[PDB]
Amino acid sequence: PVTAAPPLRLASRNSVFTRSGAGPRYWNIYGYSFPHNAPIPENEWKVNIDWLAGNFADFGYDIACTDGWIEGSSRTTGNGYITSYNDSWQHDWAYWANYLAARKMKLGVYYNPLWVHRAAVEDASKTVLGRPDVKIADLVVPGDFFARDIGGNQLYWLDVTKSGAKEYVQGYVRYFKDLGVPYLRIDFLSWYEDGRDANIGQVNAPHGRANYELALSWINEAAGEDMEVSLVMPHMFQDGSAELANGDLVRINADADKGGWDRLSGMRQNWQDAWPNWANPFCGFTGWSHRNGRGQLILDGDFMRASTFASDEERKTMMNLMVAAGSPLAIADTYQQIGNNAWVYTNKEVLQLNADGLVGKPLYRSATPFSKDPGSRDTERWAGQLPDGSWGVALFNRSDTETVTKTIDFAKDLGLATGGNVRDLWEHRNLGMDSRATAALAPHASAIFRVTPPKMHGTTRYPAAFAAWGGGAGFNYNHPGYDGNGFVDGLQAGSGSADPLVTFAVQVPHRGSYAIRYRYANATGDTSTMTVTAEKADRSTVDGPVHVSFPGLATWDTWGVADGTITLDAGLNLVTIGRGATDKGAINLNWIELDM
Ligand SMILES: OC[C@H]1O[C@H](OC[C@H]2O[C@@H](O)[C@H](O)[C@@H](O)[C@@H]2O)[C@H](O)[C@@H](O)[C@@H]1O
Ligand SMILES: OC[C@H]1O[C@H](OC[C@H]2O[C@@H](O)[C@H](O)[C@@H](O)[C@@H]2O)[C@H](O)[C@@H](O)[C@@H]1O
Repeated sequence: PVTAAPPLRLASRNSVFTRSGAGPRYWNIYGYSFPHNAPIPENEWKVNIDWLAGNFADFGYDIACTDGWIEGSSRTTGNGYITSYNDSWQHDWAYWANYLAARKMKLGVYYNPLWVHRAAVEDASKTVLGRPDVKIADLVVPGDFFARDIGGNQLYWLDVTKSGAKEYVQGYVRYFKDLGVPYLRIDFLSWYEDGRDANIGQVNAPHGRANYELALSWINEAAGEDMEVSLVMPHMFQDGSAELANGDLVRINADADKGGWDRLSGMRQNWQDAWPNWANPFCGFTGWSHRNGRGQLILDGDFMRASTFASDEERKTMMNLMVAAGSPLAIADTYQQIGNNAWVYTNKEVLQLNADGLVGKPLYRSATPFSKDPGSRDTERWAGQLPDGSWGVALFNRSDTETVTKTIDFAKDLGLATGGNVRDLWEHRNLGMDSRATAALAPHASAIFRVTPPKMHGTTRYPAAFAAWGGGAGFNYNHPGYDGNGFVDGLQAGSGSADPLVTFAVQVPHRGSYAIRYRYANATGDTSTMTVTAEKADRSTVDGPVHVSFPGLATWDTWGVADGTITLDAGLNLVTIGRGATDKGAINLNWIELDM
């Protein structure tokens, strides 16, 4: 029988955004501003919005998002917050957020709330929201300009040790949130933190890790559950600990830039310790995939520039990758650039993967961090499970010259007992019941499938090696007997202040008590326990926390199945199993099953 338990110690922001599914669908001005190297004129912003309203908003791309080139946004409120995107604009943020509302859309904003504009500093009448004693001028160290060393002289970096700083930062984050912004894209924090860039040299004065982590905590608290926090230049120190604790999205690649295959799949394949750890998103998504999933981070592959690619097969591959990784789907094509490529973004079955909350992982091959061993995960084969137990499976051929067969076996790789019905989502074709998904792919081509296991008597298996991992839980395959490619270890007592855990998203037809099974190993020499909960996306408890018991077994190569019962509500539940301070021993976890 199960006993009551205290809650697990978390190390992630664990917001409704990361719990509820994949990244958002949006449009960004980068397609105009990057090639023009200039801020988007207000009229071009308007024409793009109107085009989105008529052509893509109906496919869920209902955020229009500003980007950089913000040095020329100098007008501020009485408390130093920018009133518009650029000083050339006739209308303020409120006007645009409502013009967007009139078209069933929302405003996305690119800004860093640690920027303090020079013009605000130079107007001594401006003061910190709620702190009339602190002039905006009192928030900065003279000379401490963003990008100082490369000519920057319009934006200061905030000195977070100055009185009024917290109120300034938090007021800036709520300023946008209150305006109706569901998405804040925060860039340049690595330049803030250590004043350097591996692709340039010194850029400005360093501010240090402690200040960086404090600033993030302020942003997190200020954004709350209402506004999604995208971190665009994360240094990802300590396996991304500060970013995981305080953000929803992290960029995992160098900028889209001129786009095309080389940005998507080239440049360099190796890891480096500096922003960006990996240059291309195939490597970046694969490399940071251990940090993805419900309640952890959403990985951000940046912007899709469809007409920068060389073929329609490349365009499909671009989209398939973002979808497979659970990334935001961010269109950067303007109304002038889209040409005949709208179809890339609006395949309903492919979009349905993102809607249902697909967050795939590359096929794990070993426990070694991908940063140390590129053989440890397969950048070209991806799979993830939807809450209802169906799957998204994606296969890629990154060869420039050879046609290559890729396969995911449902028993050997995914760890299922049942096979599944397979639908090719670009062919829009049912392939029937099968034991694998496979494609002979031309160079740069891909395939993506919905795989739907049959459910004899409702039984649904969720393999742990494709679930979400936190607090030191991770993949291994170093004791035989597991179903699939491996299992989850690190569910043991540890140094850190976070508890190791695995989270599964599960979808059930009705409220009730459900039979749950746990395939595990435990050769600690004694019974082990784990804390199990069910929760709503908003974190509300549906069941537990309770200690579940796992009988000791002869060896680590021995597997067994513990039985339990769990109360789940209709629809989406997050079932999280982990090792708290009060739990005993350790387990390795292969899968859970629910009879629904
Ligand atoms: O005004 C800020 C900044 O805008 C432009 O850069 C925007 C890009 O910055 C990268 O760091 C980021 O990864 C990309 O997603 C952004 O689009 C501009 O080029 C730069 O000079 C400005 O300072
Ligand atoms: O604690 C459960 C754990 O037990 C066994 O591993 C013991 C330790 O092995 C070390 O090499 C490793 O670095 C430590 O983290 C382990 O605690 C077992 O082999 C492993 O599979 C189990 O998870």
